Amino acid sequence: SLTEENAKTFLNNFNQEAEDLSYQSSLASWNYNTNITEENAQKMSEAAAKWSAFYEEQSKTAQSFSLQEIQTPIIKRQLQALQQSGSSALSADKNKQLNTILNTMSTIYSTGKVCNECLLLEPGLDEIMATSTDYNSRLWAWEGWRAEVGKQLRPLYEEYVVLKNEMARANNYNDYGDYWRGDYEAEGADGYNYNRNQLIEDVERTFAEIKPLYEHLHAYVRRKLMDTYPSYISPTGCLPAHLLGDMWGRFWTNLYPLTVPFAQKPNIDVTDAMMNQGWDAERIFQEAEKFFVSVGLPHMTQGFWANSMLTEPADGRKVVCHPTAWDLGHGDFRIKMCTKVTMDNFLTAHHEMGHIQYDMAYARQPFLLRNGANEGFHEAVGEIMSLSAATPKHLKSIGLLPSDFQEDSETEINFLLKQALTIVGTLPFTYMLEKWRWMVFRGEIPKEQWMKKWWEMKREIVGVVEPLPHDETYCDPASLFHVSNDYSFIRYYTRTIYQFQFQEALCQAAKYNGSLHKCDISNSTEAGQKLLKMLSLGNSEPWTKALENVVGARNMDVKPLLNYFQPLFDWLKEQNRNSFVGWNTEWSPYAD
Amino acid sequence: LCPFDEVFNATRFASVYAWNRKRISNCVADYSVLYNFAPFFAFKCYGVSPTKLNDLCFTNVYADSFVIRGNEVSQIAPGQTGNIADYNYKLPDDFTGCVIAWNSNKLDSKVGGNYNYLYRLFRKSNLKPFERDISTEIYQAGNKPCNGVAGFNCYFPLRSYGFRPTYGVGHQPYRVVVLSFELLHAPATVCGPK
Ligand SMILES: *[C@@H]1O[C@H](CO)[C@@H](O[C@@H]2O[C@H](CO)[C@@H](O)[C@H](O)[C@H]2NC(C)=O)[C@H](O)[C@H]1NC(C)=O
Ligand SMILES: *[C@@H]1O[C@H](CO)[C@@H](O)[C@H](O)[C@H]1NC(C)=O
Ligand SMILES: *[C@@H]1O[C@H](CO)[C@@H](O)[C@H](O)[C@H]1NC(C)=O
Ligand SMILES: [Zn+2]
Repeated sequence: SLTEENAKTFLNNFNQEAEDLSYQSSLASWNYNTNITEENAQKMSEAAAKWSAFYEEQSKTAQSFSLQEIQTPIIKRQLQALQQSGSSALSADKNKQLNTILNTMSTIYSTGKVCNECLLLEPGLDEIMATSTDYNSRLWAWEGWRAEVGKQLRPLYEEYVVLKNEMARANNYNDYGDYWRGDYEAEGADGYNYNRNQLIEDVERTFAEIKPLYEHLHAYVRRKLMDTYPSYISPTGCLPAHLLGDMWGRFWTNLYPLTVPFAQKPNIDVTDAMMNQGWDAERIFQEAEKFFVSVGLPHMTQGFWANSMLTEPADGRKVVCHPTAWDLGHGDFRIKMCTKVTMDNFLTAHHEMGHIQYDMAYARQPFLLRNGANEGFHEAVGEIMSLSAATPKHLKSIGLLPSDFQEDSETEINFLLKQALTIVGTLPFTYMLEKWRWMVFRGEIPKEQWMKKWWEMKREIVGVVEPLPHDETYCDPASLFHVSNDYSFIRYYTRTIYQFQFQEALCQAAKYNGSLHKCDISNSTEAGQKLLKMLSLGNSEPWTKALENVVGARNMDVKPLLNYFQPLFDWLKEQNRNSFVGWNTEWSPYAD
Repeated sequence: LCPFDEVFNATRFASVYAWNRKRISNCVADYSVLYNFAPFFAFKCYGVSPTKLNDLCFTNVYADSFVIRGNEVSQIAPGQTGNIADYNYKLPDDFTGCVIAWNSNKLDSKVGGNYNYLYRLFRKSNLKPFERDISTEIYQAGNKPCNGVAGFNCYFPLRSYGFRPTYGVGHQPYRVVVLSFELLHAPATVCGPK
């Protein structure tokens, strides 16, 4: 007669129907991705529409069971994971307006072009911003892009912000930022309870420890770019936005040829060594499976080698040609990847297989709990595998590097620098963008000071100065893919923290004596059973307990990150002696 | 010869709730024919030994066949509980017999979906040893009196299996036969070979 058993029966029925409906939707999506045709796309759209209708109907039906009466913790968590409506809280007119605005912004971003050559975003602009080193050749493209796309998305984004705030207030939230920070909200005991507002106090706190390392890296990059840009870089100033190897500056990996510690000793590439031995895609996947089994993880399913498309099809099928790990359900785990015999694809195969091993762990949990702890956890389990499989010690065990090779100091320094140009350089930009979006959604930044505050934060957090003045008529934040299209961006910072946390926790458990970046979890069954303790929980427990089961801490920790680049930190501190670490927020390339 | 071939090498097996029961009496029971039906996922005999089965004689040998999922094969055992051996087919505690189970993905899986096999998920109370329930009445979950329609607090008890070849190893169709031996005071007419 109690509502607890009724809610349990309702959840059982919902899971029983979802394990079939979502499975059919995933199967339709996979069939569409295999051979992109007009009929498969229609089938996928119909399946997705049916699944969304069923989910919203069940959510409207599940809101009649308040969580105060539910005593069982897992049942309450399953009911909470379903009662969340989302965009359905708004009326029909507001929902249609928001959908039309989102589609228009996506179409403008996808069909954007910059001409005074006449190219588009991905074909010509990306290659120019990545490879070209001329000042004007990058400045004109950057200015044209952030003047066309920004001014075309600003009036739509102004209404998009208001519509998202209304949608958030309709879902018992306050702003869109608080709604996006709801994924990190945990519930449990007195020590396993996390709040949304507590996250803002931590993301900043975690940024203070990575500030000296980022300042040293920025000073080193500036000193190395002073050569190629003599009359465009100040000794005590910031760096232009169009001289960061990217249109926005998210990844500084394109600056490796210009910022290299030792050019006389290039990085280690096993492409030719893999081609000489006659390997292929199936060999790479078998080696990845052996690596994942050596650490003490469950074995791959038989369907993974039959139903999954590991190599590019020669039958004329048009695939999107990008790595993806699909979990259709009922024990169906596949990988769709444009796999080749290259080294980057070799590492991506181990990266994507980590997501599969994660999906094969929480399969025993109910359907409403078959997901990672948070948005920064699922992508953190596969990333640590590449960090352990891309070490010079693991390559010699498999047979890619001969036994006569020895680890050199200059090569390790170059590798650490190349990894910091991609992992450390993306944290300040992400933090600044997330803080800006939070303060804009929260109404703290007036709509007449968006660009001013954006470029002011570009100088204090990331240390980037604009080469030309941009008033409030533009919208440069909206020029990013994650900002234009509705998507979260704080997940990358949490992922970057959690990957180093997991790496340290799994390397200290195997009693390894050496550098953190040279760890090797192979031939260590204790490092797999300890990681499986968290992978088998998924979303049935708060993320604090899942993090404590691995590293012991119940919050983010930046100390493992500083220990990963400690030799690189010391090298940068020793090389940046004859310079000023930092940047003044007054220099401007456009000003005389 | 007892018709053991028509039980294991049948053409179409029944559902789990409507488990097909066959009585075996007045025939020589060759317990060596059970083998040869592929590597079996399970050949677990309770209370008896699989070797000395030809050294005894029982009065009646009831054969109960049904198709279930792969993760639910362990639930067909005395004492264990779950979702199959609670409302569909429950085994006695003091069960002296043999449970055989083998995969049948090649025969009982369709690309579009084999929705012919049903299973009972909701019921008022658990079943008794060797009890069958074939009712299709709406499960009255809440106090709201259901009127034959489905919806809130009124769910259908019989659900369908989405058997497809694309499944893994735990959700493929698995055929399970249960041979239960009876030793009543009646004279034994089912002996082994000679
Ligand atoms: C190219 O795409 C078409 C989709 O129209 C595929 O045709 C389907 O193939 C699957 C698997 O055999 C089945 O659903 C049907 O045979 C086809 N469906 C329809 C609606 O016609 C075709 O197989 C793809 N090409 C290749 C080489 O796989
Ligand atoms: C790891 O184990 C494999 C086989 O178990 C063995 O061939 C290899 O030499 C081992 N590596 C180390 C470093 O012990
Ligand atoms: C089952 O019957 C078929 C057809 O009668 C036959 O081909 C097959 O060999 C039989 N199985 C066994 C194990 O004998
Ligand atoms: Zn990815």
